[PDB]
Amino acid sequence: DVLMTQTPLSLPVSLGDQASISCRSSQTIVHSNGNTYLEWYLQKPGQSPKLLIYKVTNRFSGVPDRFSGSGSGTDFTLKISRVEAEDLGVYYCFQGTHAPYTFGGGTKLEIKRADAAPTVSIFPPSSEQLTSGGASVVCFLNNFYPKDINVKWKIDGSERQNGVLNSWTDQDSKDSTYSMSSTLTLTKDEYERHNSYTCEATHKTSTSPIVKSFNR
Amino acid sequence: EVQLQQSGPELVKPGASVKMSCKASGYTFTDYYIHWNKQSHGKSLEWIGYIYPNNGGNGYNHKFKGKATLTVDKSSSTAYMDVRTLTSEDSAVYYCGRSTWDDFDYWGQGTTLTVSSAKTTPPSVYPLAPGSAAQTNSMVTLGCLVKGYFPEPVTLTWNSGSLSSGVHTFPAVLQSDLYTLSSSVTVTSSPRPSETVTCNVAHPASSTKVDKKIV
Ligand SMILES: c1ccc(C2(N3CCCCC3)CCCCC2)cc1
Repeated sequence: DVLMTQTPLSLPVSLGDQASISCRSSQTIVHSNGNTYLEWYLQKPGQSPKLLIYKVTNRFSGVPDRFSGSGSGTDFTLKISRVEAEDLGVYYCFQGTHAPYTFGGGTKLEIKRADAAPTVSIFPPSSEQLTSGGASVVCFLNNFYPKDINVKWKIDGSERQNGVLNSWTDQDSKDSTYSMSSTLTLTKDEYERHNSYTCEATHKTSTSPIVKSFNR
Repeated sequence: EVQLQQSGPELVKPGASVKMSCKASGYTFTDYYIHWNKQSHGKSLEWIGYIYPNNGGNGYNHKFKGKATLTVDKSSSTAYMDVRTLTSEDSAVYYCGRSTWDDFDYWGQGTTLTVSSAKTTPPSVYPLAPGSAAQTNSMVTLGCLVKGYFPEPVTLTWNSGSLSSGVHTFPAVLQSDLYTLSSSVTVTSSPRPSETVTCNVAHPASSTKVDKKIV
């Protein structure tokens, strides 16, 4: 089995910039037919890997010219000239020379840009959830950047953590931001027993929170 | 166009077997090899093996040999993978791909295989209105909370599909083996509450559709 190593695991870049994803083989993948079967796949999130480069150098039909691959028997490089937004996804190198056919680990192309403070939204438990017996306080921190951005849930001033499940949407390809969802789930029982709910947002854009709250 | 219709997410208890297929339309199903690849948790990629639809020539990765069985239906243009002895490690996304002697071509959409000893439990869709967040007078953010549904697949949609912009559907997290999703559509003040915003949720494994709204 031939090992494929893809460096870097994660490559952050800004727009119009250049990117270089390396992939190396544990051993030559130059086939005896005199050909090297190394492929480059770009998998966008919520999608399947699509083909960009076949046989090191060649580009697939309809793939933009900005992507160019090259390499020498053991070291390959996928190259991108002026990263665009739609270039987000995981990049994969593949070897169909020695069997079994191996895939390189993959590489993350998130896109660097201007910091954006999240549009924060808080939602109390909807009516049916109470009638039914549970309570879920939701908070949507949309369109932000960079990714590291903390959210602390505070009940009547006191910080709270257990019962909270956060979810991150992938970096939008049209604007290059993220959206998160924090849901403070707590039994109606422990909910009616309180007044204010604070969804606080710490982040690295402007070093100062954005606090949303409601009181029942 | 090489339209590979690989399809159907489905869950199966351990020990059981499953048979997934790929429909090849647009071309001569007999001229290209069909390959099988395993995308393990949207991350790792592994090769299973191939099948060539004119003679039945096939081959496998020694690691998938004990559980994989590849076959073709030449008359209906379909290739099938039979996964058996299903332990948790089998739950993953399986792609079907077309390959010329030299290279891969068109991959299929993808198949999700949840290997689970658990039951199918529909989603509880609770609608979300503000009254406490970034005011409703310029551009407001509404939400839909889909919680406590199994298995993993549910698609959240908005306004019969008549609101595709401004929607942020976050992935799902699993609480005690249930999945909780939440999406949000940031709409103009003019729309909600003046107009109807209807949240359309669907969950195959339970035949569950529920179209909601709020106050
Ligand atoms: C059957 C047909 C083609 C192959 C591939 N390869 C073609 C060149 C020679 C070595 C094997 C590698 C896997 C993807 C398709 C290309 C494998 C098996």
